[PDB]
Amino acid sequence: MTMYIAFILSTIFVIGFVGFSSKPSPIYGGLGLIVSGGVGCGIVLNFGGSFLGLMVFLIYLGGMLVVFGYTTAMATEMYPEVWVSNKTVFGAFVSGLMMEFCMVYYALKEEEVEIIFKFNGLGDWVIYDTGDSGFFSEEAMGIAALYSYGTWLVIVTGWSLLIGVVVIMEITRGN
Amino acid sequence: KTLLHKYSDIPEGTECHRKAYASTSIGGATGLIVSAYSIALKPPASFLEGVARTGRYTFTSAAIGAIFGLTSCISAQVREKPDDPLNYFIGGCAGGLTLGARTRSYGIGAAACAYMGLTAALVKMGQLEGWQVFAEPKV
Amino acid sequence: AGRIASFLKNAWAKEPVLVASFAIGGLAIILPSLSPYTNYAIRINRATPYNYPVPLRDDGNMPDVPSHPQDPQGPSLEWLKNL
Amino acid sequence: MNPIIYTTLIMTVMSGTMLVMISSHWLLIWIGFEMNLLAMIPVLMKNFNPRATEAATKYFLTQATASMMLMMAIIINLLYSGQWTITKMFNPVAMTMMTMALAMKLGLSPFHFWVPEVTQGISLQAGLLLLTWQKLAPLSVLCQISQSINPNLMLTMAMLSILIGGWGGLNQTQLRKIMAYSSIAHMGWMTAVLPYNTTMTILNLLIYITMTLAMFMLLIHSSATTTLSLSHTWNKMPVITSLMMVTLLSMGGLPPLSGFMPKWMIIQEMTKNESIIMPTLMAMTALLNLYFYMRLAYSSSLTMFPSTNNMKMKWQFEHTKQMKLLPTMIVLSTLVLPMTPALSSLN
Amino acid sequence: PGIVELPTLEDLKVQEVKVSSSVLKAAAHHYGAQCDKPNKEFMLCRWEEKDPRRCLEEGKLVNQCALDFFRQIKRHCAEPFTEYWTCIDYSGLQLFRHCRKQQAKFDECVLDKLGWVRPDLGELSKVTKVKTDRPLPENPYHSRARPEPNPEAEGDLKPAKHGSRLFFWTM
Amino acid sequence: MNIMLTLLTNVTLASLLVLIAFWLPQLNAYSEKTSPYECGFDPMGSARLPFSMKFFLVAITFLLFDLEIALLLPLPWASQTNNLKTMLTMALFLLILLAASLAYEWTQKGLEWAE
Amino acid sequence: MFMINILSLIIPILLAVAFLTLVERKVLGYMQLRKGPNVVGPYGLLQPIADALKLVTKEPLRPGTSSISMFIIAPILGLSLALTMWVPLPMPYPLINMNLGVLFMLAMSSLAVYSILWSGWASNSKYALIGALRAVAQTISYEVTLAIILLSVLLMNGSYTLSTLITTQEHIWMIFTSWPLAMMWFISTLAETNRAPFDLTEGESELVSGFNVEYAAGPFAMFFMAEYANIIMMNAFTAILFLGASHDPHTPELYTINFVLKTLALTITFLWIRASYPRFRYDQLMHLLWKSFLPLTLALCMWHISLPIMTASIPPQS
Amino acid sequence: MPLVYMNIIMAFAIALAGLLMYRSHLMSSLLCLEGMMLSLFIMSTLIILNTHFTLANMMPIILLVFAACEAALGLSLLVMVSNTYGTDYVQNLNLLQC
Amino acid sequence: PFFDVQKRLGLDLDRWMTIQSAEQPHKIPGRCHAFEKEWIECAHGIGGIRAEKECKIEFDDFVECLLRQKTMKRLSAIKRQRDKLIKEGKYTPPPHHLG
Amino acid sequence: SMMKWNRERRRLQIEDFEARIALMPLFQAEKDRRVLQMLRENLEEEAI
Repeated sequence: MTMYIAFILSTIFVIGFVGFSSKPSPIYGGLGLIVSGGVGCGIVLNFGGSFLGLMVFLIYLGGMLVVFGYTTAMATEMYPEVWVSNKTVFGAFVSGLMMEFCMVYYALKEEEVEIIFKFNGLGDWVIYDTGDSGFFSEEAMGIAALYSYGTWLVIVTGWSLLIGVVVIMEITRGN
Repeated sequence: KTLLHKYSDIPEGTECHRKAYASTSIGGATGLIVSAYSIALKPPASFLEGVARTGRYTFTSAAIGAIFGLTSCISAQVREKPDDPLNYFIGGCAGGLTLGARTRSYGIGAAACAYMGLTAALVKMGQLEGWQVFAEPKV
Repeated sequence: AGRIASFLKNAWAKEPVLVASFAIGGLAIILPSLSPYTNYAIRINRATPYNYPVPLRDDGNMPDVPSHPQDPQGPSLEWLKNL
Repeated sequence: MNPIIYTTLIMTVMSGTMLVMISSHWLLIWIGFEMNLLAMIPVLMKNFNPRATEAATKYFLTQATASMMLMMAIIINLLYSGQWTITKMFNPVAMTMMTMALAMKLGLSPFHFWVPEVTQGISLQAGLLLLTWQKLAPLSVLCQISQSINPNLMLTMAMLSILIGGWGGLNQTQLRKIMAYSSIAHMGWMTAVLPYNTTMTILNLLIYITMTLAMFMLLIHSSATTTLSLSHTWNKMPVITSLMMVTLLSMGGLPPLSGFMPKWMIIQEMTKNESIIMPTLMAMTALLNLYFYMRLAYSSSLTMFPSTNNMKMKWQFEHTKQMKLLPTMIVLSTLVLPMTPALSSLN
Repeated sequence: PGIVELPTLEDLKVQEVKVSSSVLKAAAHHYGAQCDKPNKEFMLCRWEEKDPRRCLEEGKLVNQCALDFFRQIKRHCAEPFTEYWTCIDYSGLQLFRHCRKQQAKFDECVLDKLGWVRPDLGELSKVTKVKTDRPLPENPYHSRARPEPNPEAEGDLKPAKHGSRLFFWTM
Repeated sequence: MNIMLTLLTNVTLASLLVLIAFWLPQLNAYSEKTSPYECGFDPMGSARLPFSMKFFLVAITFLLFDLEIALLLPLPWASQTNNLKTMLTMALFLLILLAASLAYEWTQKGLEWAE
Repeated sequence: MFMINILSLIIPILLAVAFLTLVERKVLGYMQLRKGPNVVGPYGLLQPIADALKLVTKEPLRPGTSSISMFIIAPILGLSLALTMWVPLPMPYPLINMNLGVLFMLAMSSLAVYSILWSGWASNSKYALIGALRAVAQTISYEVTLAIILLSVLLMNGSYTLSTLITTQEHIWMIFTSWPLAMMWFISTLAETNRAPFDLTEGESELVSGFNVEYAAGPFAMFFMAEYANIIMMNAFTAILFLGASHDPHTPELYTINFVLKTLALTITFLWIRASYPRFRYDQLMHLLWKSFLPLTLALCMWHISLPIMTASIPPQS
Repeated sequence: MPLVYMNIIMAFAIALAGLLMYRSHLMSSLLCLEGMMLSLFIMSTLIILNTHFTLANMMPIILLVFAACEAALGLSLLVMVSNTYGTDYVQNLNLLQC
Repeated sequence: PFFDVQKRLGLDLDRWMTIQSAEQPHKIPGRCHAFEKEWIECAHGIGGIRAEKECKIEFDDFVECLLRQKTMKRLSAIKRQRDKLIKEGKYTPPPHHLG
Repeated sequence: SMMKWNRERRRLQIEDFEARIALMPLFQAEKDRRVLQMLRENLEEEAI
């Protein structure tokens, strides 16, 4: 049902998170990350972070795009791996999908839980708050404050990208 | 952290079935720990021999873990002075000889009673006095 | 002088793109200060009310703020109506 | 690395580090680390040998992972507290979660693995930057959060660092690996006193910094990385190897040299906190440090070693290089014991 | 950790303005000019007391004035308002732009019949003072006693007795 | 409601299109028909060996470029602030820095292809 | 009835994508002293259906060396994005009115490349990898300015909502105010769709067919719609972005007729450009954009942020 | 604590397990390096939207901007892992064992 | 900070965001501005050590405001009760909870 | 032309927002009663 739709969207985020963390062929992991990234956009989009969801979507597609180019450039093998072919990644795959299965069952069955922290499974819909935003979106207006309140953050971030191009040329210079 | 807490509450010697049962657990428990790194840093070759490395290390740690409990057990009741570190002097290092026996080397086990016989004793006046290896930052 | 003008001319011939970008890019930094409407631009942003003008209690000695959102006293923005 | 950009290569490392001391916001403390991290990699490959690229990468995965754990420790604290200020953590696991990460930044626990490994490939000059400067930033965070660190956590990881750090030193012949294990052991020395008093860890940090400064100064001046190549240096420059000995004595902490005061003051403060078994244990284990200092000294100046004939070519020329400040650090890191009360200036 | 206090059902009973969005928006400007005294005192109490349960009665007062304003708009200028609010209603954002013609008829109607003035742009957004007689909330946040400050520093700095006093250092 | 309904409808229609495409047309496979195409002759044999492309340097820079396009995206909402003096200075900083990063990226070869 | 709307936004587009193929054949032919398809029905109006049935009843080739699962996902991913990226377009009243329309525009436009990416990899051939990686190279230069031009033009619109674009363009066309950006946007929209001077990824004369070499029947037929549905949608994006027509609040007919005509005029120019110029080289393409385009974007974006503040002409946010 | 915070936290947990527990590809490892950014980004975005922390809404993108910087320099470490060793598998780089 | 310069030279670089009760764009209050207002002025200049005991019963009231930990426990207990008599069928919800 | 039109749109936005704030007190006056009514019904039923 759509009532625990966020419960679902959270899950396939981690099944995709598991799939690429099982270290399959590099581009296959790229697919495993993007499905998680795509559904990961859904979770934060559900909570109201429309801009945050779109940006984590947009640039991570750009981030994963450049990853694929390098994988087939100098990081691919003449006999590529698959999630099933190698038993090691197969073992990593199967371990991941039962790890969530046994746990989300336990969390949903008892709804109190103990592991690391205490978790009331109940429903993520509960903690939404009776608030009105007026004629402005908080998720977008707060980010807009970066250029009026976060001048130091802009300076440190902007500076860092500049060396980011310096290092990306410094270490690739090849003598 | 409860496993060694469930060893302290049991008095030394008396209730030996419980005392040794604890002493077996803490002993062998460290075995999986050391073997975990031993497998980790020193690369094994197969799952069969991989658990074999855990085999001996868990075999020993359980052994010295077990024998320390029972050898310190007997001295605690027959001598009726548990609060005296000779109970863990012969109680502790006897396992070191068996640790030497477990590695088949009575030579290193000969040097075992020099050291395990010592450190086992030092834990006693730690119990009796207010010795704390990890002192809370009081000042 | 002659070298500088020639270098501009050599640029404008060899490349028309970056010089155009550098020129119009250069202007985008300077005239914002010289513009006489930039102080008006902040006033427009300030004028637009997104939150409520929460009323305040009376205790006397407050001629500036009005007692009714029609009284002559108070901040008025007929400048922006004509602007 | 182009000289002009090589300067700003190091500038952002310093300012990226400086961001860690001066910020009061957790994200900024987080930001200061990768700015240090991202700019620390290229200088490690300034020579750009296959060993250098080898050395840099193991740093990257180790350091990036440590910063990755650093991030959640902020987030869980934020989730459970809602503040970014650098104060005690309000959730125990987040505390232990940070202390685990900052150690990997620091090479305290078995994480210490990456420290000797990267030091070999990166040059002596890069090592001079690594074991000295790359430790200031994690220490500043630990000093600030010292209120709510688990005492049995920090002590255990400190005890091991002096344990493996001293013990791993008794196998090496390359001076860089020996030096890293020495740094690893000193890493444990400061961090043991971290919960009790944070003034001492600065004091031992300072003594460690100047001594490791002066130490590498001598190594560059001798231009040697293997004991045999260093063993030669008695011939060309006996003064360099003569002072090589004396600072090696400050390594072991043998009084009346400077190196005693860090160990001395820490033991005093710890004994004030009724921990006597722990300081005694590190006191014995510090002898392992001193042992490979003595052997390193033995092959340096006590006993002459076989030289060559083409080295008498070297007698004609001299060091056109200098770097200023070697004369100051030898003095500051050997004769400063009569000035123990000056530690109160740090307070 | 205590009780929860909420006035019973009979207390929060009042007929509400049952008009829709477009009706309210079309009359909003004239509604703001006319019924501001109940509005200003209600929301001033809302911000001061910081608890609706202690401000429900002012909520009753604002609804009644909203009633009377809407009651007289029906009695005299019924038809021109009907054209206004239905023409605003058609637009998907209730934009005032597509209703100037109907607004003109409504504006003059209330200008002569009910004697009203269209609030000028920016005029209605002016912050205002309200002469309410409600007492000030002494502890709006229900704050408790605060911890006393640390023992303050005083006296003059004299030389440390016997200097450093650290180990054998006599000075 | 509407958005995932729109998303679900589109993937469904696509799935049917490939389904009837891949099933209906009365297949006949004889191995060499499935053999890789190599412009008329046989493949030399690889296609998974590492295709070393020469725009690697321009590749990562694009990632850094995108990281800061996300930074300068909130400008439409940033312009509706009360401190345009600060907002204008910091905004122009990003473009100046972005040009500066490209300028270094340009002048020190960089953009040029590797041959 | 929302479902009826969904099909009413899918099927009418699909026939529009179908007839673009016939129109392109005839437009290209009549710009060639040729006649174009005119035997399949009257005036060749039956030609798309003739090709329609042939492809879906064509033998769908499965290459043995291909990775099958990734082989089939790419045609699905290509078509699914093409249709779903039509949904925020403000045809009079947009089907999906979202405050961040153009950001969603870029997201699935960036997601589109993984179609040619995974298909290029899965085909397992030399020409397959050559096309896919040059597709990276073509599209890697491409998003950096596409965002900047979108940001600079919209910065005086007011927000990222596509519906309010009409209100901004109520008085004059957007192209009058940002024609230097419009030419540059138009080249990139000509470029994002891998069309006319920038069609390296296909490259008939130099890569036989590029990524599409091992793609037949419906899997090919699907690839054609994704390419051509993106052509119409991107031109429609440009039409609203720069040539926003008048919108009567009571008769959406007026905007719909005007908007469609603008899309048709722009799409013809895509065929117009496709006939005339030769094809670039993927190195020159990257050099054209990151050496000449991108520097102009930054300054033009610099101009388009300074301009609203200096003129006290900032747009409303709501 | 709700299940949304739960399942995100558990997500970073196996991201660590993926990260340090290694395999014969450095790329796949650095894939998990930028992957664990997802959890922290999504995790962080959840709180400050939930707490209406308007100022801290820029902290995700600031975090996320620095995120690919690690990947950016990470990929450049890969290429001369390839330039000098041809391949990527993490066993040929062991000359520094000495 | 370790070496406090933000205080020294008198310029704010990161304090503006450190807390959620600080001034926000267009006065958008946080979820727990009331609690963070009270907590901050409770333990201010009194001492970190002299904070966890006295500014306690006010601090968890804030920590509950963020997480609704025992508040969500209350809802889970009530909803758990619903399942255990609705199936047993003693009680039916009033029409207010249907329509 | 844009600079004139944008300012006119700004003029409307204040006009739109002014109608919003004038109507706002009634909206706040309805919201508190509904939430208090909703809290009551849960609590009155909570006794059962």
